[PDB]
Amino acid sequence: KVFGRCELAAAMKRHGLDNYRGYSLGNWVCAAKFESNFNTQATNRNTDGSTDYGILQINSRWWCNDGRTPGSRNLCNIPCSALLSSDITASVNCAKKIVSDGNGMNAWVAWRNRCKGTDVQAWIRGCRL
Ligand SMILES: [Cl-]
Ligand code: NA
Repeated sequence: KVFGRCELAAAMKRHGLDNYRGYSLGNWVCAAKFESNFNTQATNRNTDGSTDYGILQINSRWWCNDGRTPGSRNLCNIPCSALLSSDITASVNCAKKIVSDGNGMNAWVAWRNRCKGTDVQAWIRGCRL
């Protein structure tokens, strides 16, 4: 599923992301835009053999199992395919775990390089929230 900007905002708000660990809604929408272009089906393979999955590009090295990343962990306890679903519940739940692990949203490279320090509120502006 390819979300609209406001549609995803509303979805993330419903799932408890707005102000989660101090990060306003705009930060999550911004990260999703640059990580996956709002496409729940986005996959990208990394040099190390791991793959990033879904709307927030969560990595199979630590967070989910895809049966092809040797010596990896599954800290979200889910198959990585579950992060590609049109329902973002699994991705949200797992992202909450990642952002709590000490490094905040810095775990998302696109957030650090393209959202952090920017007017992220602009990503939810005009939405009925
Ligand atoms: Cl933080
Ligand atoms: Na894994």
